[PDB]
Amino acid sequence: GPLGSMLKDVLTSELAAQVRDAFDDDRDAETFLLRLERYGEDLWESLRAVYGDQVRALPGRLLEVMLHAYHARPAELRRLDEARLLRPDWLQRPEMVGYVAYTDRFAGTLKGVEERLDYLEGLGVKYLHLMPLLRPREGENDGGYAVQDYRAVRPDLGTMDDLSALARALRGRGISLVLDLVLNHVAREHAWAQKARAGDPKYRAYFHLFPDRRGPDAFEATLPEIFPDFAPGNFSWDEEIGEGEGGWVWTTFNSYQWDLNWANPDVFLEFVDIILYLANRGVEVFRLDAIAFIWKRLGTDCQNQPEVHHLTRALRAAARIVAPAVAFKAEAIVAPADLIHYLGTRAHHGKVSDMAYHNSLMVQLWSSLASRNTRLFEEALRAFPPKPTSTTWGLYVRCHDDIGWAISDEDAARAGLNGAAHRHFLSDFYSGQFPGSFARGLVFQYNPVNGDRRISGSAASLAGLEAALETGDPGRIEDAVRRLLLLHTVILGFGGVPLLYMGDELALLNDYAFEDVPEHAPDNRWVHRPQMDWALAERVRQEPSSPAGRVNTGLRHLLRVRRDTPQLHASIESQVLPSPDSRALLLRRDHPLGGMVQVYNFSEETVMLPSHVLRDVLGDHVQDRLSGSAFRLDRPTVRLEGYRALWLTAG
Amino acid sequence: GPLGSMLKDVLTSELAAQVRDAFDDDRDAETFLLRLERYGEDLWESLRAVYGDQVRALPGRLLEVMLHAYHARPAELRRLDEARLLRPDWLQRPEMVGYVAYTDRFAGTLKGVEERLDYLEGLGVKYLHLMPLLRPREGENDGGYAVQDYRAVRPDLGTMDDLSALARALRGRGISLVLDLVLNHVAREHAWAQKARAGDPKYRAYFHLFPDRRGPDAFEATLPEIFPDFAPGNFSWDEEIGEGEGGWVWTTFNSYQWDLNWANPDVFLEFVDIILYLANRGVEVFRLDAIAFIWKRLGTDCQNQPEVHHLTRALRAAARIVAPAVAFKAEAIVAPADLIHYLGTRAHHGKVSDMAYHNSLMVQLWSSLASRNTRLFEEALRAFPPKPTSTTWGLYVRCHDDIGWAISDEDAARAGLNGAAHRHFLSDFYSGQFPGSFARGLVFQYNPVNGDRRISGSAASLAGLEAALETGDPGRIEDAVRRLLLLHTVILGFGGVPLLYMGDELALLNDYAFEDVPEHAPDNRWVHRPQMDWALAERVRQEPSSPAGRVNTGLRHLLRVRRDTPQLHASIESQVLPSPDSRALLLRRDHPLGGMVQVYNFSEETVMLPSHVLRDVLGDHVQDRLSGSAFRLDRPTVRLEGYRALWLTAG
Ligand SMILES: OC[C@H]1O[C@@](O)(CO)[C@@H](O[C@H]2O[C@H](CO)[C@@H](O)[C@H](O)[C@H]2O)[C@@H]1O
Ligand SMILES: OC[C@H]1O[C@@](O)(CO)[C@@H](O[C@H]2O[C@H](CO)[C@@H](O)[C@H](O)[C@H]2O)[C@@H]1O
Repeated sequence: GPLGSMLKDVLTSELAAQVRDAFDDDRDAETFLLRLERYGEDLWESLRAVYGDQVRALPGRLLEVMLHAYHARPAELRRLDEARLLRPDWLQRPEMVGYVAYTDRFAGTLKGVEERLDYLEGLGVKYLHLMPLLRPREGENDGGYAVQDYRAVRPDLGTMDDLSALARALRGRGISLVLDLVLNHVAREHAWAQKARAGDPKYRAYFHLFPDRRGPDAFEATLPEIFPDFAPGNFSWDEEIGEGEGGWVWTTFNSYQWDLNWANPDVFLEFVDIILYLANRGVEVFRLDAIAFIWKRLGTDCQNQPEVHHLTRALRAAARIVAPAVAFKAEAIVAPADLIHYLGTRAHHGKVSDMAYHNSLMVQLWSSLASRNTRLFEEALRAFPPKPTSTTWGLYVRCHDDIGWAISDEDAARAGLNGAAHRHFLSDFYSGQFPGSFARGLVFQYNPVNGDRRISGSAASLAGLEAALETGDPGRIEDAVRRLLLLHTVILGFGGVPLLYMGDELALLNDYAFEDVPEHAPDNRWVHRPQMDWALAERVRQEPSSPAGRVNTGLRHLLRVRRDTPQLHASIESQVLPSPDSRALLLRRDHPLGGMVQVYNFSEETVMLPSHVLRDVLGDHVQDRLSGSAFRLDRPTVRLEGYRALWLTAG
Repeated sequence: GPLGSMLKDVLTSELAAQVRDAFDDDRDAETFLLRLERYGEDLWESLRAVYGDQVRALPGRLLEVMLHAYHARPAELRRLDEARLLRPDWLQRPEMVGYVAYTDRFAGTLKGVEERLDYLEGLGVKYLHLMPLLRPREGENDGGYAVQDYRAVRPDLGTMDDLSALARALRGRGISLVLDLVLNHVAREHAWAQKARAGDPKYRAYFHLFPDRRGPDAFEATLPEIFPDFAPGNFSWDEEIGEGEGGWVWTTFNSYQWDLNWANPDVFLEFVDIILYLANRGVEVFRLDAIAFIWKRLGTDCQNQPEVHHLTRALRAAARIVAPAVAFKAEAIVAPADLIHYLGTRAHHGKVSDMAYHNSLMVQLWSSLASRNTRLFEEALRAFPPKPTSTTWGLYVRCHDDIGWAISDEDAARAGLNGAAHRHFLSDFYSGQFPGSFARGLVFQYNPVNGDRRISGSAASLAGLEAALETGDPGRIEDAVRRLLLLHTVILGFGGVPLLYMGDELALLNDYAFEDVPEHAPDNRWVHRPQMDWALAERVRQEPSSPAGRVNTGLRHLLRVRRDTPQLHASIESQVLPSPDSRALLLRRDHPLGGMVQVYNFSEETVMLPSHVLRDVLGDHVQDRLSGSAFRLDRPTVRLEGYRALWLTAG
């Protein structure tokens, strides 16, 4: 009513006054204010939902950080901001293609990356995700995920000026730089944590600290264990915490990764500042690492609490008021219905993030390759609510992490499977324990208490090439190559930005030499984080008939077809077309110029697919975009040899 | 290759040079240039597709017009431009609601409109389409569609400054001004046509002129007749054309409406200038009148030629490089597959328009109300390809025009009907010739050659209220009120901006006094273009139980529910859910927070709908957004009384 109204009035005019006072140039003030009007309600309501009445003390400090970032934003990045506002579906274009790499493994240093831009460009890459490259702690550092200083580049990669000069050279090729925002935890060596241990109460309040086992024991009753092999539980003992003998600190991941206290608005402020600082160095997309973990609540698994989406929305709104070019990409492993909350709900609240990993597509790809059965695939896809049309999936076959078999009991039961049995089969199969498995993966984080296993291994070793090369059997080598190409066809055709993992285009195998690096030995994820093989890159260019060569040639052809296929616009979602044959997966994409049906054989066997399931959708005459040829769907069957993919449209 | 490349290089740099030379302020030059980069390819490629090599001589003249419009654009409309770029889905929000009115009929003058803004705002209107208000020819002028001067307001409505002050007052209420761009033809009294008749060859070349019957006869062989009753055929004889005895001029519509020659790029230039001039007066959306007609080609019906979409795309691109707030709305009556080309194709060419009338929804609403059968409705909807998700339908129950029964033989045959028979039934039914019809419409443009009929009449008279009031039968009055509300429920729920026709909220009946105005008498469309009844508006506010009052109260309730229903976001399209009962129409809308099924009974009879068709989609427990109550879909049937609507979501 009036009392509440009047207070809100005073606040608005205080916000307006601080913005106008900050700009000598009135167009800038007007621009800032329009952005604040567009995103203000998402920013403040989200902040009040997490921080309650405290928020009222927040605007001056937060607007201070944003106003300065705005003044500090280079003219060329202001122009990028306008360009992105003019093309809001930029991530959704079929020409978009991503590439994911550790700087040091790909090209040694940031400047070395600049020397490989013709390689990325020759692949049609337009989105480059470099793995965490901020200064990490010395020694073991979870491959850069234990960050010591967010304002410096790891010194052996270069400097913040190299990062900025790299991003400028990327833009000159139409490539977007994409980096991790490691916002859930910092290295125990970060100055925040050093000061908490020295006793500074401002910085003790950045962490979740406990004098004894009571708090920790009470949380642990409902918490899972993420890295049982590295650091049991979710709390670590540290001698230097407090005045006396130490204390317990929350450490979800490694002991040297201290979870940040997101109930403290100072932490929110620090990360606004980090985001805007990195955006002004040229970062265009932020992958929100471990985003699900940022809110703790007693009695829950401390993942996916509602505050996570409020904080994410506020962080984004603050960022884009300053730098509208910036997009956010959530990585959260959660049930489909919940995953959609990381993107947006197309309701009275604003968008939460621009992209999210489609982890369930990745899991089903490997699951169906192992089982030769696509019914679980169909049911896992069918469980998703639709995303907002303006958001975009990131699709992948592999990445820097092990694979967890995130398959729901509910989807599995709809496909006539027991979930637990199927999940157990997938780890037996991909660790190579199941007889006749083609896969060569390593068990990661076996958990004795519950029997949970994840799998490490590169795409080529999981898909059969490492085993096929050992045998020297030409039929095994052929099938491994075809599986690798089928995997990459699905992520290229599914709708979303396909995120090629460095070297998958060369079919790189497990790197068992990680055991010989003490910093890596305990963590077998490093098996699928190889050095780039540039000699191999040159050999496949000159000799395309080898198995690496055929994966390379094949992937490059698929990339060219993807970019010329308008039906792949990511505003449209693939829908399951129920298959009459359990070896095949049929996906339909409706599009203004005519539908597409993508057809995939997940078996080494020749499937004679009954034609009517396709004819009913596309009519009697179709073209396959992938081979260029025709099919007549008036014949009774369509012949799909092992691992065949088709992208059919009418004609 | 190189020769072609080098020429394109020189052109680009000449375009860049002219833009930089034009701005003293470098941010403005950079902004202009970014927009030119974003839309240039759509602008020039579309122009070359229509005008070929001529286009090469075009940029300087076209950039001249755009550069000046950009300098002339008021700061507040530049801010509107930025606001719209920040909220690109602004037309798609469930809170959007449109209202369509003749200025003089609604409030007398432009300044009179400003006096009724509380009325529009109390309705939640956010989009105001005023009917053609540019200076028309004196006398009969097709209700403003015979424009004499695009740069002046009809003097009895006010001036261009009043139009601008009106638009500013609209923005202050969050209302977008929407006007017709009458781009296909001008009044024979327009200075262009006066000069063509005086002999100026520049202006003769703005029209399609013929010395004798040879050209006209050759075109007529494949042309339909739009207004057989007003002006036969598509050509008129004019004495003053040429030096000798006159000549033939192309006149699709009235004899006094001369079709513009869009094969002349000077005409394209004139309309860029008109659009940007009107955008700088505050116009936000342009309805492209008669857009289908703008390209003539011998041997075709001269509607919907490919050049129409190229010209429309170029016109839009030129407009939004200057004024990104501006959106275009196509009105074309064509097969579904073709209608989608007025919007966009989500391929390598840019968007053609932001909105298009969904004329087939309007036709099916009336068709099913007459037949009590929804199978044709289902099949007509099912024939549409999907629109680009970033475009928006405009939905309506009635408008300023008669109704043509645009029902395809193909949809009709899929519903078990003969198209020609059904179309003949609809004109018998709505002219009130069919025994027991509740409708009181008038035949418009009966065509003796082929028997084509269209229908004039206001919503309330077509839906039965005029006949019900004559009888004084309370059951007939009840049914007419319920039909009116059901009609408006469907357009409010369908997805898109509902375009309320002035006075439909008061249930205005046919105005038979049009026969007493000589300018109107021959054109019975004026029967459904009444004066606003402000006395009635005041009575229903104070006495809501009358039939007008119940339509009013009912519509206002539906408007409030629409705006609080996130599932109505126009990025999502309604899909047919096949109905087991031919009296009912079921539409499904998938949405991130959970699906909706809208259920409509198109019969006066009580339908006991089998529950499983709904339970299968939403589960056992639902809420109806329209009445607030619950249903249990585990019971065997759901009871729908006559004309019941439900908007069900899970719960
Ligand atoms: O533990 C969460 C699983 O899901 C993640 O994607 C993030 O939540 C993976 O964690 C991420 O974070 C950890 C800690 O920084 C790092 O080891 C992973 O590489 C990173 O992706 C984690 O496996
Ligand atoms: O003749 C075309 C039918 O479709 C239209 O929507 C436009 O093409 C209607 O025409 C429009 O234009 C004529 C001529 O200006 C005018 O009489 C209509 O009111 C207008 O909507 C036409 O009936």
